[PDB]
Amino acid sequence: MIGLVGKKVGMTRIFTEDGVSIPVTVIEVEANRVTQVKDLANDGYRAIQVTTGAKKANRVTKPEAGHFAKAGVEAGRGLWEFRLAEGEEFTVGQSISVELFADVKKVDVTGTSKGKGFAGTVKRWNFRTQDATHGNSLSHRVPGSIGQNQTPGKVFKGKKMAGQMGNERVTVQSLDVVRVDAERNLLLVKGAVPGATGSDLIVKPAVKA
Amino acid sequence: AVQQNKPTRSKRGMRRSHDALTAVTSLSVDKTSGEKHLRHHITADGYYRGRKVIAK
Amino acid sequence: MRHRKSGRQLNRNSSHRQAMFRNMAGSLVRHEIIKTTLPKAKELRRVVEPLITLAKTDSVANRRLAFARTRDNEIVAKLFNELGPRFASRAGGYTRILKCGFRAGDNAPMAYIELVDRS
Amino acid sequence: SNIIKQLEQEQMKQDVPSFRPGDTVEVKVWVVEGSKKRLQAFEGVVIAIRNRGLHSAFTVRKISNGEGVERVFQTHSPVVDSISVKRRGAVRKAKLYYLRERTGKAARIKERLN
Amino acid sequence: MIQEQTMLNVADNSGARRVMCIKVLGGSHRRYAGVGDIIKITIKEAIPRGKVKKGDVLKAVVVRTKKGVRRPDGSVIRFDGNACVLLNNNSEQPIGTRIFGPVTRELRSEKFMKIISLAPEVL
RNA sequence: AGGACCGAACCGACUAAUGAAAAAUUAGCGGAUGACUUGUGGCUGGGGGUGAAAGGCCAAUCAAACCGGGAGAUAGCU
RNA sequence: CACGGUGGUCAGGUAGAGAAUACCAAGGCGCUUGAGAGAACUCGGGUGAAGGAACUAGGCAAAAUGGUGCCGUAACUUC
RNA sequence: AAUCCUUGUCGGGUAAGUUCCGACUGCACGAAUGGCGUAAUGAUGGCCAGGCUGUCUCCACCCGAGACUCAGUGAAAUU
RNA sequence: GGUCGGCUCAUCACAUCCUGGGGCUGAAGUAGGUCCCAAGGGUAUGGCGUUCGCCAUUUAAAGUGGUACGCGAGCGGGUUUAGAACGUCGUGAGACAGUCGGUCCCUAUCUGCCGUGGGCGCUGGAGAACUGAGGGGGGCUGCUCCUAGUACGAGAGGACCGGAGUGGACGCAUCACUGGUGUUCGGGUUGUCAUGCCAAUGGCACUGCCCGGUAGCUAAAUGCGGAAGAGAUAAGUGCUGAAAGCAUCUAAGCACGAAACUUGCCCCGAGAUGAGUUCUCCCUGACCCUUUAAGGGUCCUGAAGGAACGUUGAAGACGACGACGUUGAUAGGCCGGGUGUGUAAGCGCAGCGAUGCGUUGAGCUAACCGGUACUAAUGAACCGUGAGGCUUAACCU
Repeated sequence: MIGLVGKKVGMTRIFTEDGVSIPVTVIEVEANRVTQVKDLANDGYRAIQVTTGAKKANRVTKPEAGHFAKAGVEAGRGLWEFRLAEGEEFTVGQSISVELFADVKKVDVTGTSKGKGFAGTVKRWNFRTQDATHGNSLSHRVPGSIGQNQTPGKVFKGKKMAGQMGNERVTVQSLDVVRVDAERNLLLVKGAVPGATGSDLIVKPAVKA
Repeated sequence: AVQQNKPTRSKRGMRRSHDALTAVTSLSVDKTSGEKHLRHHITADGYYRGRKVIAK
Repeated sequence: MRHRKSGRQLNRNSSHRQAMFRNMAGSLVRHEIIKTTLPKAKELRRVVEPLITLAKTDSVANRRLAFARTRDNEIVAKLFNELGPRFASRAGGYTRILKCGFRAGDNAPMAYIELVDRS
Repeated sequence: SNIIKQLEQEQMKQDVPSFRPGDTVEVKVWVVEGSKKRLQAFEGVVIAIRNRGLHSAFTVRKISNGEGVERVFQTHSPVVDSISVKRRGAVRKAKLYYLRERTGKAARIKERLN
Repeated sequence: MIQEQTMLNVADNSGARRVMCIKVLGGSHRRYAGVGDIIKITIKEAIPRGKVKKGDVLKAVVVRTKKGVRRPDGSVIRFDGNACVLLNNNSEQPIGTRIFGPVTRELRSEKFMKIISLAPEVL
């Protein structure tokens, strides 16, 4: 099944009548609109390409404009593809709504996590710090040894080291979908989903379920 | 800590590939005074986007 | 990291920074135009403009506050008697940055910061 | 944001009384046990309040059966049935964490008259 | 949030005033015990004539903590000190006949029903 | 009264982490009216001095100083 | 080396037992590279839920104690 | 014991003690190269407790100095 | 001409400790024994220079080895300098794998590894979205309940198979909550100096010492994860079945069969030079010249787009990535709100005064929220061109 392209609004909480507080991520899912419908014949696979949001007509480029124009649709902030299953047809101008998620119970939300920048091994890989005292010289959060002497005589590939942490695609799976609000174009899912406030989020029905 | 073989001159050259400077793309000309200057900076006489912002 | 954080440190401790902003602001008030490094100038907007705003509403308490902020009586007077009634109508934007090339001794980007209704 | 605010406000209680820190408050809370909801009171001194609309909370401290107990109520949760100020206290702080290390006569807090 | 070497007070009337946790049971590498969590304790300070005696190694169940417990609505309940109730090693039911100080709804179960019944206040 | 006590100067150098420094730093540390400390000048000379003794110290040099000489010592070794 | 050592004399104010310490006077200086940025890591500091030596060869290091007056003060003792 | 066998054996202390304290076959104590005691003293060795704590469970954040970027100056071991 | 142990980081083997699959059992059950397959993941904290070991208490389990007895250009208790002493040996200097003190340097050239860019390429150029060759991550497991006190058993005890919940450890994300921090917010307060003085403020004393605390970042906080399924198998079980009239799991054929293998889940990924696909956009001019070919040159021309500059960012070492540049909310300011602090100053009253009360939940309030062009984001200029080779085929006419 296809998914939608929301925006992370923020977190809040839904008190139940029973007493339970449910922590929700508010995902604003304005109307995703189809641009392109790919197939086995021309493109080699079934999929739909969708867009969402608005964009400055002065800041959308010519080629971008043309693509949208062909579709017969407004220029949105991006383009996103969704592979179609057997028996999933979609027309080119068609607009999909959060209404689509009313039947589903769980979702996989996918997005670009917050960027920590250059992170050391303690933050990045949970490396245990070395001793804060007892003689320890200039080597408190340093990663320790990184190999074995002479054989293999090299650091192995994939060695856990400091480096760029976050700002990368992550998928949280099986998040229970609390509320679908078609009126306000909202989707409340339980629990935290990746990335900062205002970030794009791809919501899909959960693959494992 | 230190090299085992003197690195080549070729190697050095390669290293300094990227060391080259970039000349300013193009200077801007003030609409009033007609005198060249960096974009968004005042001119040497003291004009900016036409009007004389600072007296000499 | 520093997501959402405000303020430039400016390779100074806090107290020193505060002092310099007090001085710089005062100088600006006095002269209505000063040349300074660009970042510093930028920083100054968030000290001077608020002072100016404060000076619009002339009260004893307000005056006292201004003094506390700045600590030159002359400066305070200038703010209250001249600058406040000058910028009375203006909503924000009392000051202006004007990038002016690069300092000789250390290639620091300079910039004139000046009060808006100067000339 | 706007949307978040909207979401929140349609969940807030409109009947929360004005209490401050230092007040002796009596918070009635629902308690489920078996198949019978019942109301359990928690009288004590409000040592702290956190104002954050829907995420507003308040911390009530009491001395039950010798042991000192703090309890942090989420103000707009439906588990609290009723808040009710029994006595109003005159203190000069937003938060009375000093009362954690005070007992009996030391932990008295004079009444806020008028 | 009790761990190895943490000294708890004793809620029951078994005899021990002060006990030390020597093991948080129920897992490899398990860091902490909260309320309703069985721990292995040693008795460090006891009354002259109680049921238990100093230096007795035996199980206990934690019934108040200073860190405290969360409820589903997001409320937390804290206490001023960490307290437990001593138990038999085998039967795992309380030695003491009388619980002092309040306990929590967390504790109520077929395991520690006796304790809850005993207790003056359950929060 | 005191090779008495606490403690700055002054004299030292137990722990610590860290070239400006061919032995220092900062934070603590010991003595601080004495077998104390310090200025100026004097005397003791190399198998000699001096040594509350560690082979310590004798001009950044010590199980025998430095300088010059025997001297191009000798080197079955590299 | 425009880099630690170096004997004597002078000794203001407020607080203080004080030539300690803090803030000041007289007087003298800002230490001859600056400007930004606000990653890892290193140095020097601050604070830390719950636990409180479980750390470690070792409580190393930190934390703590810290003043004046008054009450009170054990074994042992060469008194 | 400033004793190989040896973590001797018994007792104390600890949930658990190759260390510590008290006692009982001196590999190889012993009487001025002094024996055995000993109040006081010790930047002396060992062990235990109270307090205290980022020592640690298990790290988090913050403030400064470097590290990074720009301009000026401009080394070194090694080869 | 760096030798133990500890820490930090590991990685491989399988002679497997746990978990998984099976045969035999002197296997009734439960729990065991033993052998076979299996290396996916997992595989303890403490007490007493050690490794080890003993002991305490856990655990599904606390595997055995290799890696310069892995790891000191990653971080000194032991042995192994100089001081001193005991026992012992020696006439003695001294000596003893017999028994308090005692400097662990190195700014990384290359390989390697973790990140991140610049160039050129991919055959006209440009902007997007993809496919996915290949690569990496992930793969642990307890307890409880039901099935069922059923099967089994003389009883005691007590299941397989299959299902449901809730934990531990590990990982990913996140900041709504609970909290930490919060030298950029508010307040208390000691000493002192200043603003002429009072009052009120500011400086300095670790942020002077404290108490609170916004945003961010964050764990102890709270969400999610390990799978099911499929394919091909291991040991093993078989079905039909001769060679060998029988028998035989096999030689022909057919079937089942495990955390291993290939997939399925998540991430990177066309420099995948084998350089892929789809969509869209842009350029449709002159003449010289000759060593006549994918040649060189001069005028005009300059697109799509890009870069640069500026305002900047929950992006960031720098590059990069994203947003915006007046047809504008990109930043600062301003307005309103919120949050925090906790009733400012001034004035009045009460008090001999310290102080209290009123005005007053006041004042002030960072990084937040919602608005607002007041200040700054300039008209340009710069790079990028002018229809894109040859040979075959098929098509169109």
